[PDB]
Amino acid sequence: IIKEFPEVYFCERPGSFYGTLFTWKQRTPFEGILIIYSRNQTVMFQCLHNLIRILPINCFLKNLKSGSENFLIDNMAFTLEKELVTLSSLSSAIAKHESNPYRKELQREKKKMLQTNLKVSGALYREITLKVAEVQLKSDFAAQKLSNL
Amino acid sequence: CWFGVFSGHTLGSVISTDPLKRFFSHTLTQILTHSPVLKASDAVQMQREWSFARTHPLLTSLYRRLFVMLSAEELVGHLQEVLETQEVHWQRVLSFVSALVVCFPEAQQLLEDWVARL
Amino acid sequence: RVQYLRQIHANHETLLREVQTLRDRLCTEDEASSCATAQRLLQVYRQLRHPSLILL
Amino acid sequence: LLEVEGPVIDCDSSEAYANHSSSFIGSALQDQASRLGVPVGILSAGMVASSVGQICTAPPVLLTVEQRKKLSSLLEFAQYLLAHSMFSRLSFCQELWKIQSSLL
Repeated sequence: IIKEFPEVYFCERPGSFYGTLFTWKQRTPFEGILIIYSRNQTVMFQCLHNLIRILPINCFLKNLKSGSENFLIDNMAFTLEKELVTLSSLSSAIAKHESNPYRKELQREKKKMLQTNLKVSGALYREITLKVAEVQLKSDFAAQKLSNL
Repeated sequence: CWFGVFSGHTLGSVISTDPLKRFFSHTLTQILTHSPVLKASDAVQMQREWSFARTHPLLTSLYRRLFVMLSAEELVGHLQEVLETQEVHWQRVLSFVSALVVCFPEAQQLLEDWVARL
Repeated sequence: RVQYLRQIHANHETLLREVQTLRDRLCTEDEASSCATAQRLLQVYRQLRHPSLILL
Repeated sequence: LLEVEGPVIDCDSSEAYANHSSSFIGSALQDQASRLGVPVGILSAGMVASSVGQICTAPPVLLTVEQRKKLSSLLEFAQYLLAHSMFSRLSFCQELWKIQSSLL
């Protein structure tokens, strides 16, 4: 182990791997994440051979391009929990703009008051659709990093 | 304050009038049906006391609001079916018709229709 | 019109609270962080992207 | 906290009113949660519900002076926690229903 950064192991086995570098971060001591800095791409195969021999039997390896699947699921959820907040803000800002014989006379007046709220500012809708467009952009980016994985 | 929020100017603005109509209809049935005491068919002299001006102005105001958000012939059909179906609180029904007749645009003739049927 | 925007608002505020419970479950490690969550969110994604942003 | 650690408020985790920095308080919750083996969400929830009980008790339906200011600074921190996904909603709701009386 390197002391200054104990999360880095340097292999000193004097043949083919010498100068390989690995790091092991365990998480739910079932799952964990191995990262192999190797000196060419053969040496990364000879390592994944040597290892998948010495694991238990159902050990389900998988290459990661763009971060561990947990992290991507958060990063996906975040950009949906922002988007769907923004699409609520849309309808709420709209629903502020809509609010902004004797009995027969008052009856008809209050009926006319309730038939007034059929309409919504196109300009405001547009302001909000640009705020939303911005977050759709972030969500769709984070969905392509996931659907590759 | 309860009847104030019930007045559907703040609410009718925001709420689609599919579920809101069901809410008001259930509200009317739950006003009429609940505590069917004074079911005495001898509730004749008590019509004078259930006269519109003697019936509480709060009852009257709530009925006005329930008339605003709904239609007259819907209400008449609904009343015909409820009074045919299930027991009555006569206080609320008689106050209610007393407010109905004066509030809605000439539905004394729509009343006399189902009176003749009954 | 308004009926329109409320239909959209309701269809959104179901998916919002759905995602929120999903995020809490990921907070408490109740289900997992493996998959079917991934395949669930990429189903909510598909649902939104079809008529995304009518611009008027 | 009485069992594992020997004989809880934001004051506990931040250590006697050091600062009010959001990132600093986040790292304090991480440290505490590392010690107890509890997820950070449930610590955040418990501490926030305790501090809500405190605020709402210290003097009726409304609370409309300085209570509101403390409450809004606290909830402004809750939103930071929610965005960084360091907050169980459902653990929070349960820990409020444990109060059920102090609340307005």
